[PDB]
Amino acid sequence: VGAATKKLARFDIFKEEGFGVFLSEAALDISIRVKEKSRLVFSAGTDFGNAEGSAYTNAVVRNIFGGAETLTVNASTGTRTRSAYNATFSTPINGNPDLRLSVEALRSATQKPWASHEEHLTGANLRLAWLTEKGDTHALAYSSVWRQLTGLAPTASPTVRADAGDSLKSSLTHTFTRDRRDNPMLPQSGYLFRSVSELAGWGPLNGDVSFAKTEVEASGALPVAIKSGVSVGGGLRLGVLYPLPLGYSLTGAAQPSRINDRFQLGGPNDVRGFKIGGLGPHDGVDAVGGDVFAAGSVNALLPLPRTGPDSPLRLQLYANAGRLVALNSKGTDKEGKEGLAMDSAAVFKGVKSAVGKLTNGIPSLAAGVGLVYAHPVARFELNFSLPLVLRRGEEGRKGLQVGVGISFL
Amino acid sequence: STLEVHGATNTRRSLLDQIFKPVLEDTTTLGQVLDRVGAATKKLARFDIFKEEGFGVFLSEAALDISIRVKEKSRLVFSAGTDFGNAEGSAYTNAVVRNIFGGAETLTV
Amino acid sequence: YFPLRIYEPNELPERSQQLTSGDLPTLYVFSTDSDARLGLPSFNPGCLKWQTLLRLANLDFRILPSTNHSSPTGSLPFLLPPRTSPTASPAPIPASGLLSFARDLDLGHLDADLPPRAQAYLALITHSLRNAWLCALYLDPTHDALLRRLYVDPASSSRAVRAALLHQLRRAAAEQVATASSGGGKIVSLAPVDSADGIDEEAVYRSARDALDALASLLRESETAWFGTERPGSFDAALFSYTHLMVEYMSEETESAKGRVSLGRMVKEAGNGELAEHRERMLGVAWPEWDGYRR
Amino acid sequence: SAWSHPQFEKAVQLHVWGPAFGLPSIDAECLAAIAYLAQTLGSADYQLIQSSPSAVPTQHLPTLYDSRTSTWIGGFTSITAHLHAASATADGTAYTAFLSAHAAPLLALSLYVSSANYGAATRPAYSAVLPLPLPWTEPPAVRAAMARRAAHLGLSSLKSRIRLEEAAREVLDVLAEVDWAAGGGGRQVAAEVRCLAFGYLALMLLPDVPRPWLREIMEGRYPALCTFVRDFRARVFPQGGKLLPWADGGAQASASASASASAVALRFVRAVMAEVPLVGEWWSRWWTARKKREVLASKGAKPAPSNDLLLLLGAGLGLTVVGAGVFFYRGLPPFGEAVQVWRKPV
Amino acid sequence: AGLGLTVVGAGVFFYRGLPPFGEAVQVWRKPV
Repeated sequence: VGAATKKLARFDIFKEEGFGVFLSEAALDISIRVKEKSRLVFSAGTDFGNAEGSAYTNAVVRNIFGGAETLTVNASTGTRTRSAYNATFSTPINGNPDLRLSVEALRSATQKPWASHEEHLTGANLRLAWLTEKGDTHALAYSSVWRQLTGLAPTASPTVRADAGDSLKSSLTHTFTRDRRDNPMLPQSGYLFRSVSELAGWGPLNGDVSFAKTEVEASGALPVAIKSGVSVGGGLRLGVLYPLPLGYSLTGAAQPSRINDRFQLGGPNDVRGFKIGGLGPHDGVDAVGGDVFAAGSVNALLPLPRTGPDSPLRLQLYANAGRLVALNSKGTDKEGKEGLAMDSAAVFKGVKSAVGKLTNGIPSLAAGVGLVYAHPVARFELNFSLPLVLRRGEEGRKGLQVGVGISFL
Repeated sequence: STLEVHGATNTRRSLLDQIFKPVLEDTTTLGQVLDRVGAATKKLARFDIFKEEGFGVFLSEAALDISIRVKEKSRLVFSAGTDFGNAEGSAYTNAVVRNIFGGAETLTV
Repeated sequence: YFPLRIYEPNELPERSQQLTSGDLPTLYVFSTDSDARLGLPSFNPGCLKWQTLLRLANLDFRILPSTNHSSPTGSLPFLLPPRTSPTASPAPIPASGLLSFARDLDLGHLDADLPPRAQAYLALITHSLRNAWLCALYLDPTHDALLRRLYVDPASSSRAVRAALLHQLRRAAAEQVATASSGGGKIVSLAPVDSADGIDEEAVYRSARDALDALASLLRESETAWFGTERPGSFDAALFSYTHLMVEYMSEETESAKGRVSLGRMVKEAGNGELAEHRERMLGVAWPEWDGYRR
Repeated sequence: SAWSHPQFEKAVQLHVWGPAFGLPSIDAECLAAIAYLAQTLGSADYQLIQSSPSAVPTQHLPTLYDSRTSTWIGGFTSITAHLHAASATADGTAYTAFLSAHAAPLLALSLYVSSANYGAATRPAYSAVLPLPLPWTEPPAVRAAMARRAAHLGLSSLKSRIRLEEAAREVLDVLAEVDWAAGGGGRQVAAEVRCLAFGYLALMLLPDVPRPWLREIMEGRYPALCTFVRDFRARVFPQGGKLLPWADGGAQASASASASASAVALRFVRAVMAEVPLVGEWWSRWWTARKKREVLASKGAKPAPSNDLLLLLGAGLGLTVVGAGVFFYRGLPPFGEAVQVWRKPV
Repeated sequence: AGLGLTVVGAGVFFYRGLPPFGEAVQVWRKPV
């Protein structure tokens, strides 16, 4: 009945605190109790008079028929155009609370100050998230978006002036996470392999981008010796952005990636000791990303001496690293054809050479010291870092490196 | 000379006029400064449609030339946060439209 | 004093060194890749004017197609100087200073305050002919193939986005034709008349006909194949910007059943055909070698 | 699809705004039309019905309405096209275009963008010529329109005046050499252009305009302009315009037959329905399509029947939103009981 | 239907209510 009750709680429609299992030794006679989570929850607080529209709508219907669930978030600032949608619809496929499907349609308008522009996304994606009994978690999503770039207000750069159109990016991407760490918000003893692949427009997938994005993230952690929360850390990351032809082939012609698709490696969440978008093939001041990259870390996370195994507020002694290169061809005969159509051989040679450049020279090697606070929902770093080695034009940072979030190193 | 009321949007000109047409009517006694404009401004604030903090009175010694500023209080303010699942209905609606035509105002709780 | 080693700035990506390497300044006009390599005239007048003016100023440059979002301002036809350092950019030169950037011998007559009469006549070209072009292109449904294969299909190649872009362009054009009182500023609620149902085309068409006739009559008083001067100046370029595109794209002779002879016929038939010769003679100073015109 | 040219099947009554400035009307296009008719026709035939945008099927004010064929014509240029060496006509066309554009964006800077003026001298004039409930809705639409036309100058209410006087010079220096009303001097232009220029200038000059910058310029640097305006007004509009054949009674009694409480309520409710958050734009588009079809039918042709997809889609979106909002509020009845019991299979 | 319409129309009407009546700057002069 432990398996029964855990499988029951996995439905995410029963309130977490208070279940009860009452065994009446009458003449089994098991009696379970539950609480219901809730039903329709609403909020709509709007303001006006001036530019403020603050339409502020929220809605959650926890259970429509079975496990179904519709989230509907909204906003209207009156300054920004709108966020007219964010509408999810989750429902287990008739078999278990483990295999959960969800369908989401969105229309948001992000912002990217590090490569100065905005980006209007108005797609709608379909997701199918498994969960294996061993703890692993697979997922698989199909997303189709619009990706408009309309904010080149300052002197941005000749790079983004050349990549400021539209796209579709219909893609099919599959994550994977094996979580074996004791405290997910402050790893001390576990390990964490997480692999997120993605195939964009290719073969049956139609669009205007055609790549294959791979993003592997390992981990590690270990307390050594004299409950002594030593907690030696670890980390690593990798990645490649491989362009491909536009249909049902491997050999063809590929157009190099757009700024909408490259990686950006820096900031308090990925490699501390840098701007939010440092460590790139920078152009002027705007941070253009790259395709290949890497990472690293070596932590200590020692607790406050003479204080004891208190709440997890510990000193963080950590080195760091990072590298992020771009797909320069510069190795074949001139295309002859007008511009952006690389044959397969040139793309392969370019990515081989790029990975070759990844292993030439010491990467960046920051440092720091910070007071980690492991809240159950978030983690607060507050580091104070010192970037050792830079490439010219990577926007080093040296003050107080405040950071908040979930993903860290 | 003149009199400017900056920021006083969403309020009829006749409403402010009913107060400020006299303020200029009695303005000899020029050899010194006589500001009954205190009465004007207090009567203005008594409307309860101008935000209380920040009025300003800027006298530009140009060749009176009084310049008043105001802030607007607000317009339609809303809230509707409901809950269900059990006996709780908590329909919780609130609304305030601070200025419909002149000084009008509808509260709806 | 803490960063100990500095290593060779990071080798910009492939797009950003293939498109924007350059050696000579690159003007950004609406065009198609098959054309931009040849420097052939654009298909939007607001950019063909600037391209023609610059080519008259004997500036050496190339044109790359762009998409109206990548400009320091809203409208497109801006310019960028070449890179001086593989990671450093000069300032982007907006549309207004294109002539100031061009400075040879004498670049005064390309930009000089015209006699008052000429500023009165520029109103024809800038508002009457422009509303006529905007209407005939973005609203007349027999020009849907042109509008698509010129402004939409080069964008996205994803029909669900093509449709939205087409609708956006049509709304933004109808809002502009309904402002200038050539057709009419019908007054509706606190929002512009963004549809083809406030833009009655008889007024716009008749205004276009009269504008062309007035210009053709003015050109006959100069006796020097230009508008009063010796070498084509700003006015001739502004005129060409429209009298060409109204010939290459809207000279479809069909028309006899619907009446309302299409623009290119009026353009070539203005006065006694003086605007046609004027265009065919501006092609002969700007593009001394190009052919293929007259459709 | 209501974004294309419309498909087809195979004793005038000049509606204008009210006088409202010491002139026969306002909205210089209207005054131009009324002066042209007063010069051309004779006080026997036309009727000068006072009106409003929502009172006509064209939605465009200086609107003629013939009696013999019952056709609506809008705009000043279309009207003067109706009711009818070469450098004369050439310059006529040139200055007609130059007044319609680049001279109207000035009469907006004054009187519609300068909030010290629109509210002290204009909104009274609009409220003085409209039925009771409307002025809450129509004058703001007119102001938004003239403000949009006033852009493409880059100027708004912000020494921020010398540039304004420069902007005004940049137009009057061209309007000055016209030699408008003279038997000698510069160049003759036309009747229908001279009247248009009078309309525009006389609204540039004659208002009271608490914060004036057009009066000062036009009276300081331009003698011929003010001379022309004053002489024209004193010649064709003696006594401010009481000799013009308005409707049955004159100024106010003109917009009496077309201003029943029902019709005025309809005007108001239409102008406010066009503002609802979601169905507003679609309703406005369907309405404008219907009115354009009506005008086209009146002119003598037969349009395409209709495409009700616009209002159908607007109503469908509104209904979908409200029905989804109401449905989940007290949604479907509950599916599960308080106690559910299983037994041991035997 | 009348009650439903009244409620929804009042709710929609005051949301983006009537156009504003007062300008940013309003100016009086000295009577002469």
